[PDB]
Amino acid sequence: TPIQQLLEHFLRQLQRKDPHGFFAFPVTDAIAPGYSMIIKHPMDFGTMKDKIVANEYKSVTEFKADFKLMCDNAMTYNRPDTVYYKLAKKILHAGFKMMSK
Repeated sequence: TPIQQLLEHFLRQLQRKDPHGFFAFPVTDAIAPGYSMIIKHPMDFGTMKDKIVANEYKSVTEFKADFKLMCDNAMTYNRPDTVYYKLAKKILHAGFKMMSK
């Protein structure tokens, strides 16, 4: 509870870097064939917002680990020439820069 307000601010800033909403909600296999076979631990902004409010993050370090999970997942499933991989890599770097001390 001393980080909940901080985490809410971090997640609104990071979601503003994905205006199309590519990482807004869980990926399904009907729209991304094989996802569930390739990605073992799915993550997305909706899920992270849920976990904030549910107090499931005990540190900023655990929140940053879920953001890196979401971007790493995207960089594995999508090829480097795709819009998805390019956005994931971009916001990964930008968002860790913002979260750092």
